[PDB]
Amino acid sequence: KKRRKTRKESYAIYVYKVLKQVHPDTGISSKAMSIMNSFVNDVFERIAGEASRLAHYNKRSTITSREIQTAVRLLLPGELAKHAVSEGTKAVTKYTSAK
Amino acid sequence: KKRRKTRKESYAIYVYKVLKQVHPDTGISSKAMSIMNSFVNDVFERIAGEASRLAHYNKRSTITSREIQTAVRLLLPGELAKHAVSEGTKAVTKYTSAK
Amino acid sequence: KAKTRSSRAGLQFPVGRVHRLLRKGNYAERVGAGAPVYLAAVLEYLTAEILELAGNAARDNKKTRIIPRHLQLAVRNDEELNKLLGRVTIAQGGVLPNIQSVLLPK
Amino acid sequence: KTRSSRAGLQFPVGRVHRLLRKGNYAERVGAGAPVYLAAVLEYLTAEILELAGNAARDNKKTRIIPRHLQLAVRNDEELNKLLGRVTIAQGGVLPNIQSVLLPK
Amino acid sequence: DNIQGITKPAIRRLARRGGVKRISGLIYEETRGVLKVFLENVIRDAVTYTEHAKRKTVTAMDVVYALKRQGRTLYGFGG
Amino acid sequence: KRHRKVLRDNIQGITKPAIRRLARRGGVKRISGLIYEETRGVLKVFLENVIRDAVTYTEHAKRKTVTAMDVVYALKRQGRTLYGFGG
Amino acid sequence: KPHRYRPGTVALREIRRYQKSTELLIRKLPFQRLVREIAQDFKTDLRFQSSAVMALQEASEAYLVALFEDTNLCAIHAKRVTIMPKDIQLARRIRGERA
Amino acid sequence: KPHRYRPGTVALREIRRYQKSTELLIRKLPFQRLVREIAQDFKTDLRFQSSAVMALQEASEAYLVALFEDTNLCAIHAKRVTIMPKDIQLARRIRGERA
DNA sequence: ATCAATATCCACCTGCAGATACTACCAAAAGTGTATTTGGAAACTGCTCCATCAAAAGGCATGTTCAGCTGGAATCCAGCTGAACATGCCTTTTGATGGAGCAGTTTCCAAATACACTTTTGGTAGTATCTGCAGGTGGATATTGAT
DNA sequence: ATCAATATCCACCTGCAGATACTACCAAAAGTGTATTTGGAAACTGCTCCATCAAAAGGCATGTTCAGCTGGATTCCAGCTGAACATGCCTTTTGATGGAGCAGTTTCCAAATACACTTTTGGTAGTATCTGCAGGTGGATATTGAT
Ligand SMILES: [Cl-]
Ligand SMILES: [Cl-]
Ligand SMILES: [Cl-]
Ligand SMILES: [Cl-]
Ligand SMILES: [Cs+]
Ligand SMILES: [Cs+]
Ligand SMILES: [Cs+]
Ligand SMILES: [Cs+]
Ligand SMILES: [Cs+]
Ligand SMILES: [Cs+]
Ligand SMILES: [Cs+]
Ligand SMILES: [Cs+]
Ligand SMILES: [Cs+]
Ligand SMILES: [Cs+]
Ligand SMILES: [Cs+]
Ligand SMILES: [Cs+]
Ligand SMILES: [Mn+2]
Ligand SMILES: [Mn+2]
Ligand SMILES: [Mn+2]
Ligand SMILES: [Mn+2]
Ligand SMILES: [Mn+2]
Ligand SMILES: [Mn+2]
Ligand SMILES: [Mn+2]
Ligand SMILES: [Mn+2]
Ligand SMILES: [Mn+2]
Ligand SMILES: [Mn+2]
Ligand SMILES: [Mn+2]
Ligand SMILES: [Mn+2]
Ligand SMILES: [Mn+2]
Repeated sequence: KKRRKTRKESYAIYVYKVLKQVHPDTGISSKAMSIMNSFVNDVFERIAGEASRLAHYNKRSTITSREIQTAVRLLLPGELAKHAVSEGTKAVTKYTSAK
Repeated sequence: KKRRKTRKESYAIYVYKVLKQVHPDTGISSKAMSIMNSFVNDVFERIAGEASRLAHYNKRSTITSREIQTAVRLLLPGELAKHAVSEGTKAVTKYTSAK
Repeated sequence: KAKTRSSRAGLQFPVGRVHRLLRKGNYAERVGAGAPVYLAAVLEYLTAEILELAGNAARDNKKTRIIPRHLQLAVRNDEELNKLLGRVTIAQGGVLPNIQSVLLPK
Repeated sequence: KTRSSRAGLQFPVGRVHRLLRKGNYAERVGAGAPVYLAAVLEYLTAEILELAGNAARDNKKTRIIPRHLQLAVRNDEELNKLLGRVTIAQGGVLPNIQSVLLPK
Repeated sequence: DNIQGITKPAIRRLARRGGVKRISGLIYEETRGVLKVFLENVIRDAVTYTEHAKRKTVTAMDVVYALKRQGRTLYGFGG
Repeated sequence: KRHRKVLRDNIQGITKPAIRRLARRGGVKRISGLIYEETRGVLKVFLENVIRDAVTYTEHAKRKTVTAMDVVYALKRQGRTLYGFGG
Repeated sequence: KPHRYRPGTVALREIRRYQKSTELLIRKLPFQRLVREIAQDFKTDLRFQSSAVMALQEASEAYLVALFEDTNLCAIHAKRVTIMPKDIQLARRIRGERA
Repeated sequence: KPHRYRPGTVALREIRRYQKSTELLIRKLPFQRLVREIAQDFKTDLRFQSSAVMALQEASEAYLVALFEDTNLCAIHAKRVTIMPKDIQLARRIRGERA
C-alpha cells in the first residue's frame, strides 16, 4: 500500500502535543488545526527568508543560528521577539550540552 | 592598484548602450544612473523571486525560461507584461536557433 | 536511531524535519546544525503562545475545543500577535465586536 | 562569440546567468532562463529610458537626472504601478494641486 | 445577473459585520464594482498558477498562493 | 581629548518652516497649529523603525558603522524600497 | 398602534449579531457563478476545486468587511453616519488601491 | 498702502514652487543630529556613512510628503482646506500604520 | 476697466563640477570542449471529486408604504492662522586633521557536505466507539418605545 | 411615571458530525558511522572615510503684529433611507450517477552539471582635457489686488 500515498506532511501532530502541555483538557477542530498549520508554515517561510537575505547581504553561504536570531529580531514584535530569542538560545544550549 | 579593491560590478555600460539606442544624443547623470542600477537589480530579484517560488510550488528543481515567463506575467502590469513576454520569447528563440 | 535531535534540544517540534525543510528551501548553499534547533524552538514557542491565548478564549465562551473563531479572538486581542499577523486572514474567524461610539443610541 | 550577441541582446546573458546561480533561487538554472531575463530587463530599461529622455527633452535638458526618471515613471500608469512602492531619490513629486484649493 | 447576484441584503450583512449603521443607496452599485476588481485581480493570478501547472482545475493552493502575493495571506486552506 | 556632547531634544530641529515646506510639496494649502507637534511625532516613529532595522543589520555584521546598504535593506524590508543609494 | 422599532435600532442589533458570528454572508452559488464568469475571461473550460471557491469567498468577504470598517471611518470623519461612495473611494485611494 | 497678497496666495505660490523642485526641505545638520540621537538610544558608539544619513533623509521626506497628500485628501473629505491632526490620524489608520 | 506693486519670465552669460576621454593593467568572468548524470516530459490510467441533475422545501430576496431623522444648505462670528517685517543665529561651506574601522590578504581547522548502512516513524487506510455542542424547548426578564 | 411588545437570556435536552481511538503497513525520513572538503574565524595591516575642529558669512528661522476668512456652531427642512409585511422565486440540499482530470508510475533522453583549459572583458586606476547647466544679471511681460 504505497500508491496514492504521496505523503502529505504537516505540523499537526506537533501542534497537538504542544496543545496538551498548555491546555491538556482543551481540544481543537480540523479547520482550526489547519489554520495552525498555515501559521507555522507562514512563519517558517518568513524567518527562513529573512535569514537567507541576511546571509546573502553578508556574503555567507551558511545559514546558522545567528542568522535565525537576527531574523527573529527583525521580524517579531518586541516582546514576542525577546522570548523567542530566549527560547532559541535555550534549545541550542540544551542541544550542545547533550550527548 | 591599492591592495586591489574588490570589483564592484553594475549594469551602467549596458544601460548606457541601451540609452544611446533610444535617445542617441541624450546623456545621463551619475545619480540617475544609480537609480537605473537599483531599478534593474530590484526587478531582477522580483522576477527571480517569483520564479524561485513557482518552481518550489511545483516540485521543480530547475528554473527554466518558462518559470521566468510566468514570473513576468505575475509581476508586471498588462502591457509591460505582454511586451516583456514577447521580447523574451523572441530572444530565446534566436539564442537556441544558433549552432 | 539513538536519540531524536528534538528530544536532545528538549522540543516537541521536529528538529530533523525543520532541518530538511531548510535545505530544500534553497535559503542558503549550507545550513549549520544549530539553526534548525533554534528555529524549531522558535516555532514551538509561538505555537504555544497562540494555543495558550486561543485556549483561554475557548474557556471564555464556555467551550473546550478550539475553533477558528477562538484563534481569531486570540490574535486580534493581542497587540503583538495581531501585528505579526496583520496582513493575514484566518478563515472563519469573523471580527471582534466593536461599534463606533457615535453610532450608539442618543 | 558571446551569448548576448547570440541572443541579440545588449544586456549580459553570462552575468544574469551567474547571478541566478549565486542567488539560490533553485537547485538548477536552465540555459534559456538568463536569456529570457536579460531580455525582459533590457526591455524595461529601454522603456523607462525612452520616457525619461522625453521628459529630459520637455524640460530643455540633454542629461537625464532623477527628476526625469521620476517624471517618466509617475506619468506612466504601468511603470507607476510597477514601482508603486519604490522611492526614487531626488525625484520630487508630480505638479498637482487639488481643485477646491484654487480660488475664484 | 451574476455580479448582480451579489444582492443588496448580502452587501448589507457585510457592512454590518464591518460596523456600518446607515447605508447610502448608491453603495450597492459601488460595492459590486469593488468586489469585481478584487476577484479579477486575485483570479487572474490564481489562474496563471493553474496554467503554469498545466491543469484545467484551479486548486485551493492556486488561490492561496495568489492571495499571498496580493499581500492578502489566508490561513486554513494550505492542505 | 574626546568629545560627543550630549544629544537631546533634536526633534525640535524639525522646524515649523521645514514642516510647512514639506506639506506644500504635499499639496497642502492651510495648516492647523497643532500639525507641527503631531508631525514631529510621526517622523520620530518612522525613524525609530528604520534605524532599529538598520542597526540590526550593522550589528549582525559586527560593524560599528551604519552603512547606506544597512539603511537600504532596512527600508526595503519595511516596504519603503529606495532607489539611488546602491544595492 | 402596531409596534415599530426606531430607525437605526435594528441596524445596531444586526451589527451586534454579525460581529458575533463568523458564517459567510453572501449566498454560496451566486458567488460561485460570479467566480466562474470572471475566470472564463482568463481561461476557458475551467474547473474549480470546491475548496478553491471557499478560499476565494473567505478572502473576499474578509476584504469587504475590513473595507467597510475603513469606509465607516471616513464617513464618521465627515460628521456622518451614512457610508457613501466617496467614503469607499477615499479609503481605497489611501490604501493604495487607486493611488 | 503697502502691497499685501491675500491669504492663500503665497501658500499656492509655495505649493507650485516646491512641487517643481526636488531638493530636500529639512536642514541637513539638524536632521543628522536627530538620526544620531535616535540611533544612540538603540546602541552606543555607532558611526554613520554620510550616504546612510542621506538615505534616511530622502526616505523620510518621501514618506512625509506622501503622508501630507493623504492627509490633505482627508481634510478635503471633511469639507475643509486646513489639515488637522485628526486628518493625519485618519490617514495613518487606513494605511494600516495605526489600527 | 485702470493702475501699480510684485512675482515671473526668459534670454543672456560664465564658472565649474561633473562628465568624458585614453592609456594601462588584470583578476575574474566568460566561452569552449568533453565526459557523466538526471530532471521531468511523455504516455498509460486508476480513482477521486467535480459538474450536473432532480426535487422538494422554504428561506430569503424583492417590491411597496410610510415617516423619522439625517445630510446638507444657509447664516453667523470669533479667533486661528497666513503674510510681512525686523533681527540675527546657526547652518552651510571650505579645508585640514588624526585615526578608528573597514576591508584585503593568507593561514588553517571546526563543522559542513557527501555516502552508505540500519532503524525509525509519521502518514495513510480500514474498522469501531465516543462526545462537544448546535439547535430546539420553555419560561424568566430585559429592552425599547408607546403613553 | 405606566405598561406592553419583542428580543434576549439561561437551563436543560438530545442527535450526530466529527473527533477519537485501535491496528496494520510501509516508504521515505531520520539517525549513525566513516571519509573528505571548505567557509569563514584569526591574525595582521593597508588605506578609506568618519569625526572633529576652524573660521567666515548670509540664508533662513524666530517672533511679532495684524486682520481676513475659515471652521465650527446653530438652525432648518426636504427627502432618502430603515423598518415592516406581503409575496413568491431561486438557493440549498441532497443523494446519486457519469466521467474529467489530477495524480501515481514507469521510461528515457535532451539538457544540466562537472571540469579543464583558454580566451575575453569590465572594472579600476591613473592622468588629462571637454561641456551642460546652475545660478547670476537685467530687463520685458504676467498676476494680483486696491479702487
Ligand atoms: Cl548553526
Ligand atoms: Cl531554459
Ligand atoms: Cl458619494
Ligand atoms: Cl485634530
Ligand atoms: Cs521588529
Ligand atoms: Cs499582473
Ligand atoms: Cs533570493
Ligand atoms: Cs511673467
Ligand atoms: Cs558662473
Ligand atoms: Cs475529480
Ligand atoms: Cs535667527
Ligand atoms: Cs541659521
Ligand atoms: Cs432577557
Ligand atoms: Cs440534536
Ligand atoms: Cs530670530
Ligand atoms: Cs512684525
Ligand atoms: Mn539619548
Ligand atoms: Mn529521474
Ligand atoms: Mn445633521
Ligand atoms: Mn585600528
Ligand atoms: Mn507511528
Ligand atoms: Mn445553543
Ligand atoms: Mn576557503
Ligand atoms: Mn475680526
Ligand atoms: Mn466656512
Ligand atoms: Mn418631512
Ligand atoms: Mn481521462
Ligand atoms: Mn574593455
Ligand atoms: Mn537657470
